[PDB]
This record gives sequence, structure tokens and C-alpha cells, in this order.
Amino acid sequence: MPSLAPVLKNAMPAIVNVAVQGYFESIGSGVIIDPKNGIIITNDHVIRNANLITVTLQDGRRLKARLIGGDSETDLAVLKIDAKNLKSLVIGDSDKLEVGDYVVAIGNPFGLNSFGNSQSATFGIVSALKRSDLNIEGVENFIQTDAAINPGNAGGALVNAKGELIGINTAIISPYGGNVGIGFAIPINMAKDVAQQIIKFGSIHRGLMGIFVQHLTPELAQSMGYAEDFQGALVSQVNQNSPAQLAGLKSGDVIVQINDTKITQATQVKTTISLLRAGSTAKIKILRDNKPLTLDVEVTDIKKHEQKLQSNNPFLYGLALRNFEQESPPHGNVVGVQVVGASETSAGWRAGLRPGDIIISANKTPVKDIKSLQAVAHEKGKQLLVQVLRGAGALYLLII
Amino acid sequence: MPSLAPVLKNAMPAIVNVAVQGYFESIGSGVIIDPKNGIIITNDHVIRNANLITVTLQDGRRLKARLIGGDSETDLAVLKIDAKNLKSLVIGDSDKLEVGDYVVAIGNPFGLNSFGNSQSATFGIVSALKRSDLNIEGVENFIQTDAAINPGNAGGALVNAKGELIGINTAIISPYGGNVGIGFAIPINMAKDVAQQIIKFGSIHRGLMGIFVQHLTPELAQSMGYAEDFQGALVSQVNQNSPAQLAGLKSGDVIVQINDTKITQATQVKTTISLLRAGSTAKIKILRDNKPLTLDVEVTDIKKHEQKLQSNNPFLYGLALRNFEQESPPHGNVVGVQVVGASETSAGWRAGLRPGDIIISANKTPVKDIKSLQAVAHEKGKQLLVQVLRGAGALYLLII
Amino acid sequence: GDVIVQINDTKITQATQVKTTISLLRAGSTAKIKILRDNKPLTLDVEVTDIKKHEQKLQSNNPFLYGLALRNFEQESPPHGNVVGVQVVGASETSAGWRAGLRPGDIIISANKTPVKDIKSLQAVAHEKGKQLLVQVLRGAGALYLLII
Repeated sequence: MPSLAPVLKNAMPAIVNVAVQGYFESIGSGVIIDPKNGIIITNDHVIRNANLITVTLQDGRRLKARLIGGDSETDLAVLKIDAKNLKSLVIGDSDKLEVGDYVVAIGNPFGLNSFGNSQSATFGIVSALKRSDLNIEGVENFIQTDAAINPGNAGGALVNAKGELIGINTAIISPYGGNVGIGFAIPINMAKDVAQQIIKFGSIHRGLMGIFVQHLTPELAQSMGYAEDFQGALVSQVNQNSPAQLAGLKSGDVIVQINDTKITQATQVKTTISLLRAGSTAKIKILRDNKPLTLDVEVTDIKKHEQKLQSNNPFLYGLALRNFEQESPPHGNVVGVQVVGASETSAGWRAGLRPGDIIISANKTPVKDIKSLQAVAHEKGKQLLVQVLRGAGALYLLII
Repeated sequence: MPSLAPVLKNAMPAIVNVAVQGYFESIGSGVIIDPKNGIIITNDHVIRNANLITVTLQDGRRLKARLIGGDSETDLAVLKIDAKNLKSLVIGDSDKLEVGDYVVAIGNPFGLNSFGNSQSATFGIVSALKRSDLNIEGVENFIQTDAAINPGNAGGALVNAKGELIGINTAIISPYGGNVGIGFAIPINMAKDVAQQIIKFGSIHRGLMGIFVQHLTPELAQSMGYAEDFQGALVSQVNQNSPAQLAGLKSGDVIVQINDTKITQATQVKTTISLLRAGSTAKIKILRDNKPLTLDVEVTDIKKHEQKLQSNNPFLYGLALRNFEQESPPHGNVVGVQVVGASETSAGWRAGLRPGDIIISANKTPVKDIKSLQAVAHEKGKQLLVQVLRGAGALYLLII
Repeated sequence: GDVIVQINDTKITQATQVKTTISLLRAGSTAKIKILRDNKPLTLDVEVTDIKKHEQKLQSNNPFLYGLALRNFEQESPPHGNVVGVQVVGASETSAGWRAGLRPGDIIISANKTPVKDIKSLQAVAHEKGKQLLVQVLRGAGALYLLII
């Protein structure tokens, strides 16, 4: 007989039961990645805010679990179980998945197996790949399956016909919270990378290139000189003083490949960079007009680069400024720069500077334009003193 | 072509439609077990409280159905149809089922086939086996399937890839009552046994061994001297004056096999005994410590055992008694037995004895403890006369 | 019945002063307590000990039954018949017993396959040291096996 029984026999031990207690009892599933060190993988939201987490095997053993690390962005987490005689599953290649491939989802939906010896298997094909824009997670590269995934199936395994592990069941789209044949799983290659990174450092340190990326439609590709069937990631903006700008990356460029990964659409860029660790160079392969180029862009920590940026310009950082000219009573003819916006973390905001203020003098020197203001700001003192107009009133502020 | 069409062709005639009218119209499905005598099987809850039940075949024939018997505990029922030229399907072995085997569920969901010629087939694998603790039915040994089972699928057939009958679709778990890929069917071996027992006696007469069973976890197994991977049904309690107690069964014993059926977990004991008929001996194979033993335990009707139990101790039966000593005004020093609880069926309760009462005298003889009370109870009279303390007051009661 | 009359330098004239005087003291430091037992003057040196530490010294002394309130129990309760053992009046959520799934109202009839008729007997079985103590309890009509580690 044509059956999935033999293959599923060799996969079920690897899938376990996770029980959670917090300040509140949550249940979910887990997969055993490395039976040697006894470490299992599951969804972050399962073990979120958890005092005690308990893992039960098909053996029937109940074991206290220790939390190595977790990542809210990709909804992944790694646990260590202090046990032996654990069994595991062969890991597979999610990048080789094709729509229409048969898959089985193994997990504990509705807490059905009290004793852990009977996980639930549900059967389906791969509906779609590389799902994004779902807004379920910060970083999404989902596998879409019509195999039945319900509450409690999270952290469960999604396996191909051979029984290799290709995904971790995460979320579903439902009008009423029950499975309607649409479910999502995190591809194992992405998931394994996150896990292996977690064990090594205890957390994921992520960086930004400071680039905005736009989907490249065929209509749009023609106007930029490319072929209709051309594919890639269009670069709409490269931010000011960003690692991308330093590398020489420009607007109108089309990202065609990042490192080993090849890029055919914009949504692929964010997922590729998210796996990369901060402080490490990323090889970006682009086409500027129709000329091939290769750029090495630093992937930089968010907080760290925000200090280098403040260091360059301490006083005026985090401020949106517009040149301002108006005849406003009782001030009379007013010429200076207006504070369109201020950052709550900025030196200006701390000083009491507010949006809508008009800066007329800095360090007792009249300011008629932004370029003049930046000059006075450029010369370095412990503090910059500014005089601003707030409504009918005026104020003196000290940016330290 | 790789299809289920040929096999389902030889299965669809066996599945029929059941229509019910009561005081209220209910619809469901049925399967034809014996075409010779024209007997069909279905869920008990379909034909519950039913004045007239009508069966329609794929032939298009509509037939009045007669109710042989039904069992609320396993939610099964047998119907006899007075017709000829009926077709049926080969019955199969549910015990040979494995998780991942392809199965099809045949029934009339939502009443879609008005004329009976087009049952609905739904395709899925076997999600799990031996489901229990669901608390849907009194006796549960369900097959879990992700094939689509909806209202009106009850009493329908669940068939393997060969087209053999392996289950009767019974219940689903859903947040909103629609199929979410989790559905349950009664394994055919169990269902066939119930049916054949019904045909023979018209009802199921069930008995209790008076034994409490606990799941044996590997952690728990070690401390009792067994292997970590050992499996069985731990005997937590053997009731007082029970058939199990007479046979010599004790706490700490592990049921490893009952009759032909081998036992690997606690939930299997209840389902196994449920099939057994009262007044029939059950062969119980246990391990006391690590020593193999065999005991033959009588499976006894509940009403009969409680009459043997009442006969043994007539007056004080159904009473929970605690030795009582207290200095309570206006009684002064009070010594006697206190009625912690009384059974509404008890001789004591009928006599007007209530919980909280303190028995200080029996048959004009002072009672200072339970053992003394039981002695006075042991000597036989048509009635036992007791003197009780009810609050500040006292009462004389006559227990017959 | 002893009367604290002075702690260290601070002299004590009413009860509320004891708590405030000790509250200032740092853990792991000896406190000089001056009392009157009946009408005879005495001086005692009492260790001021951390709460978490003392509760670890306390668990070590009695590992299995710590955090439990136990009462001797005798009752004739169907369907058990004559029941004699110790009843769990209360359990502490931090106790080894509570973790094992032991609940108040349970009646312990056996420990390590040995029948238990009273607290003194239970404490004896608990006193002999194993990694775990196995107990059999009565919960309502049912009975349960628990493993206290």
C-alpha cells in the first residue's frame, strides 16, 4: 500500500510537547534539532513570559526545559533539555521546496495527547513559498501549506514526503481562528540559521544597511532600461550617512544578489540581511543602469551607528529644519530656521526645543538659514546656545 | 491515473442516508455491515429520541428502519432494514492501522445528496490512533483523521486506501463547529464487537472490576523497579470487597495484558473492559514487583455488586464515618462517631440520618468508636436504633 | 514566656521595638539578646539569618515532607473501607510535595511500598534517604501514585 506510515514512524519521536506556565498556561510543540546536546526548537511566542517550561517526549518522559535564547522578530526560540536517549529528525533543504510538494504537519493541536505518545499528523501540499507582507512577524519568509494547522501546533514540525524537516509551523490566517486550509511555517534553512546563531551567542544581533527597497514591476523595469522579464530589488532610497551610501550604493540600482543568495524581488532583501550578524560585511551584487557592479556594505548595529551619527553633528542631530521667512506680529520680519520636527532622543528635544519653534540666533550670532546654523553648530563647544521663537514669545535654549 | 475512483466505486453503495423525526429532524449517515439480513450501523446520537427513522440508499430507495439496539457509551447503534439487493463493503482491521495511512470519509455532510445517489467523499491521512480523555463519549478509542468531517457525517464510513471499513465517523473538535481538520471515528474492531453484541442481546450489559488505573510514566516506572521504556497500566487502587480484590489484585500491580488484548497504557483498560460482558471472567496478566502473575477477575454488574455489598453491611452502608471526640455545650463531653457523609440511597439517609450528626448510641448501647458501632451493626435486627446529636439537640433514629 | 528587655545597645520597653531593631541589623551577624526568663536575667546570642538560606538548611534537613501540614487520619470512607494514614491538611506551593502533584485533602496510605498509619511512621520512611520518595495517596474515591523528588 501507498502510505506515509513508514516515514512518519521515523519522525514522530523528534516532535515533542512543550508546556508553559507564566503570569496562564500555554501549550505548543517542539522539534529536536540536536539529540546529542539535547536541544529543541520552537516558536518564541510559545515560551514568552514563562516561569516554568516542561517538555514531554513520545517516550512519555517529562523534563524541565532551559531557555537558551529567543528571537521575537522571526518568532523562533531554542531550548536545552538535559536528557539522553533522545531521537531526532533528518534536517532538509527548504530552498528546494516546490509548490505541490506533499508535506505533513506534526504537532499537538488542542493538547490532544496528554501522555505525549501520540502527536497529530496532518497532510497537505505546499501552497506557496516566500510569503511576505503578512504582518504576522517582523521577518517573514513563510511556507504556505493547506495541511491542517491549529492552535497548539506551533513549534511543530513541517516535513516533506521523505520526512526531512523543512519548516516550523507558526501561524494561520483564519476568520474565526480555526484552520481554513491556510497555514504558514518558517522554512528550516532560515530557522536553522537562527538557531545555530542563538546557541553561539545567546541572542541575535542584527544590523541595517540604511537602504529602502522597492518591488520592481515589469512596467517599471522597462522605463529603467531593463528587460520586461527582468527581476531584482530596486533601490528607491539610500539614506544619508549610511553604510550603503559609503559603499557607493545609489538610487535606481537593482540588487540582483546578496552574498550567496540570489535576489528576484524586493521582499527577499530584508530576509537575507536579517540572518546576517552585525559588524560583518555583506556582498551586494547590483546593476547600475545596465552595468554589473559589486559592492561590500557594512551591516551595522542600529544603536551603534546612531552614536557615530550624533558624534558627527551633536547639536542638530534628530531635527527636521526648514528655512523660514514670515512677517509675524509681534516679532516683525522673521528670518531663521524653523523646527519642522524633533526627535525625542535628540539633544535638541532634551534642551526643550519643540517642533514649530523658529531659531533666530545661535551662540549670539544671527541665523538666517540652515547652512548658517550648521556652521555655528559645526564649531565645537560643550554646549550650543540658541534663541527660538515660540508663538508670540521667544525662548533661550541650551543644547548640551 | 493514480486515483481513488475505482476503490470508492465499490464502497459508495454501502454508505446510506439516515433521516430522523422526533419531538425535530436530524440527519446523518450509515454503513451496511450485513447485506444479507439488511443491517446497518450508525451513531447513537443520530437516532436518539426518534419516532420515525428513514434510510435512503444509492439505489434511490427510501426505507423505514427498525432500531435493534443502541449504546450511549460508545455512541453506536444498529438498524435493521427490511430490504433485499443491498450492497456492502469489505470490513477491515483497525488494529492494523498506522498513522499516515490514507483514508476516505464517506457520508452526507449538510444533507447535500437529496436523492441519495451522491455521498460525499473526503480525503485525508490518519492523524492519530487510540485517542482518549476527550470526554466526548463514555468509552473512547477514537481514530483521528484530517479528512473533512462535518455535520451529517455521523454514522458515516471511514475507509482505508483499499476501501475496507476501518471506522465510523463520530465527532469533531472545533472552536466554531466546522471542520478544522480534526475529526474522530470509532475503530471498526470495537464498533463491530459492539454491533454483534447488540444483535445478540439487544443491548450491552457492562460490568466493573472495581479497580482504579493510573498511567505509568517512565519516571514513575523506575521507582517501582521497572525499566524506563517499560509500559503498562499501573493499578493505583483496588476497591474494598471488589471482584479484583477477591482475585488477589493489589495496588502497585501493573496490568500488562487483559485477555487477548495487550496493554501499554492506562486508558486501554477501560475500553477493553467496556467490550466485555457482565458475568464473564476476564484474564488479567500482571507484574507484581517484577514477578509475572495471572489472575482471573469476574466482571460484575454494578447493581448486583452493590446488593452483595449492602447484604454484607446493611445498616451502615453508604456512610462515611469519622471517630468523634469533642467538648460541645450543652452536651458536655461527647464521644461517638460522626457522619461525615451519607449516600441518598443508604439505609441511614432514609432513616433521616444527616451528615454532621454524631452517633452516641446504637441499640441502647454506648458507641465510642467506629469499631464498636460496626459490632452493634453486625448483630442482625430488622432495624438498628441509633441516638444522634444534631446541633444542640439530639434525635433518635431507626435504620432499616 | 521569655521577656526581651534589650537587644544589643537598644533597650526594649514594648514589642514593636523588636522588629525595627532587627530590621536594621544585617544578615549573618550575631545579635545580643537580653531577656528575663521568669524573673531571672539571661543573655543569649542569636544568629540573624537570611530567609532564603535558612529555608535551604531547613529543606536539607527534611527534603520530602517540607512545606506540608499533616494530620493523623482515621476514617471509614467508601469505597476505600477502613482508611488509616496521614492527611495533607495543607501544602506549600514551593514544596517538593506540591511539585510532585500532591494536593491538600489527600490521604497518604503508603510510602516506598510501606504502609503508613501515622505521621511518625511517615517521617521514618522519609528519613531514610533516596533520590525520591514514592507515596500512594487517596484523592476522593480514587487513589494516586506520586513521586516526590
